[PDB]
Amino acid sequence: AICSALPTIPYHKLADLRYLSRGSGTVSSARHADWRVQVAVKHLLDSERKDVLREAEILHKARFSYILPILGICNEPEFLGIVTEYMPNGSLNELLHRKTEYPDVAWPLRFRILHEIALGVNYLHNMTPPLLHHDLKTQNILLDNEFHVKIADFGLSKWRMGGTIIYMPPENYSIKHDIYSYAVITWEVLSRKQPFEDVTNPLQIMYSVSQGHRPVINEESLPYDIPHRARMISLIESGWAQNPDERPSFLKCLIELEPVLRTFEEITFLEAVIQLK
Amino acid sequence: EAICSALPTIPYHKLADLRYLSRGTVSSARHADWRVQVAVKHLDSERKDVLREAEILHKARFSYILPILGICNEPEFLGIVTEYMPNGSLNELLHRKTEYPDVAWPLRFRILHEIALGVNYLHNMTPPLLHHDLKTQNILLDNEFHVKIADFGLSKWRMEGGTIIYMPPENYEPGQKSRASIKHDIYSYAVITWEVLSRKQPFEDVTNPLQIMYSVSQGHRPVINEESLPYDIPHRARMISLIESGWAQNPDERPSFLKCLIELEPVLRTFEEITFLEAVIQLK
Ligand SMILES: CC(C)(C)S(=O)(=O)c1cc2c(Nc3ccc4scnc4c3)ncnc2cc1OCCO
Ligand SMILES: CC(C)(C)S(=O)(=O)c1cc2c(Nc3ccc4scnc4c3)ncnc2cc1OCCO
Repeated sequence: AICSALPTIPYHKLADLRYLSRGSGTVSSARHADWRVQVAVKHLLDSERKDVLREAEILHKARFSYILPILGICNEPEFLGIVTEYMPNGSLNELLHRKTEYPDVAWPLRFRILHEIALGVNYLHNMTPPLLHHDLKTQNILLDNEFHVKIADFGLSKWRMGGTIIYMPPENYSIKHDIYSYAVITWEVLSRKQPFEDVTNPLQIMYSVSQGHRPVINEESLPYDIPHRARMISLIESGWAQNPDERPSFLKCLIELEPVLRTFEEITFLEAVIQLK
Repeated sequence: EAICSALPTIPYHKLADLRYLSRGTVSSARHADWRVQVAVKHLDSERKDVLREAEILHKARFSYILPILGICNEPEFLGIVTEYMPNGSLNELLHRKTEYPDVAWPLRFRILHEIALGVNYLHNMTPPLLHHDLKTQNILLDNEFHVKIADFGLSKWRMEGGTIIYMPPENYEPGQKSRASIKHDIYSYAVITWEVLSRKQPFEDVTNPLQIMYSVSQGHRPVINEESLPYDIPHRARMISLIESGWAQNPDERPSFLKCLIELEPVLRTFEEITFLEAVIQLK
């Protein structure tokens, strides 16, 4: 009964428009001339038009604390795009793998990111009807100014009625896809390693995965000093199980993570972030 | 053509660990399915009012506006579910000097910038939304002390009470013109700015509130001197100019939030990013 409409932003209101990246399309940064804030813009064909509008509708409907906030839609004959909040700290991929820029990523912050990814996905799954992301990667887990999570890219997302394959369950070559992706992300967050490092061809990964092989769990990838190592390994191994029926719900995953997050005092999250600056 | 998002209905029984915060009445809880902490603000005429506020919060969604999560609409219970703000209000930050001996200038300037960003957004909506009850009490602070504007009970679409220190003199005897005024929020903002930079209670030496009303209507304002506003305040002259134009007796002489923002942007650029992080750790 209470309906909020997504604003239409005239393209001419986006000042200092600059290229960022390219992929479910091109990302550019800008400032809104009237709102005085920094924004991000994700931008001829008719079928491609419906796709951008579909994504915008999904982001607008799926608004929550751990979902990338949509500010409006650019819907002009000359230009079509999605306006969102600008995320100054990039993606989780950049945080994990830029080891020169980030020598230390403290455990409290790693656990908080993992908790917020699960909170964000759980919300999507609890919607009516449930929304299934179906394209979770470290690349589309964005980080705001204080390194809080914002889930982006709802291009492959589906209402319950390409690129990299390392986050894709073997049966995809389902309400149990996002958990598989999450298990791989957890492994990657705790190891700062690229899954299947020794693999030349992505087909060799697809073959290994279909045979039940997974990123390695040993002392080298996951050192014995990782807080709650046993519990995290259990979560990872259940999450990426060959049998989808054996993978947990996000609820179960969240009930598992809540006692872990309670072991960290609030100031340790602040200290982890200042260490990155 | 319009993309319309519906506000969720939350069954009251999905709110676990419901605990009293303040007195409508504010309670804290956790959503049983979403696994997050929330806040709950809870007759037929009083029903229409809660729904009106919820509609406004849902439509006015922005980075510096309190995010609404859903509505409780049951025969047995009616309330607004929002994100939980762990660091309270700006009032508590400014006046709890034992709990907060220092509040660094970078953080004070960021709060002022975010309040102006939040109000500017409301004023730029179609039709414009005018808050008309801005107080330090309803500028809420999140986990990293970012601003969230709350209380849209007196808010109006441009087409039982408390404090009056943020109210312009022309609004004392209300009507059509008063409810219409597009220069009310800037007056409130000028008083908030003065209060943020001084950490003083506006009209501290005045005992009775009706006497404040008498002074304000004569053109008297909270004092601007070396005691209230020390000479060491960054960008003191510029801030005093903003304050004095914002609370001008003539509403026509008060600036827009755009003008205000354009003045604040060069000020905020003088603070390095780490100083905001340091200001927050100092508060913990
Ligand atoms: C992901 C990055 C870090 C490589 S980026 O430079 O592209 C970047 C992207 C941002 C972004 N992307 C975006 C925009 C609109 C939509 S609609 C659905 N998903 C998206 C995703 N949004 C916000 N801020 C971004 C910041 C980025 O990098 C700047 C810091 O490096
Ligand atoms: C304002 C306080 C700090 C005195 S509080 O204890 O009441 C408090 C309020 C919070 C809050 N309020 C709220 C809830 C729903 C609506 S709908 C329109 N306006 C509101 C305002 N919202 C979120 N978190 C709150 C936290 C509070 O206390 C934190 C500890 O001081």
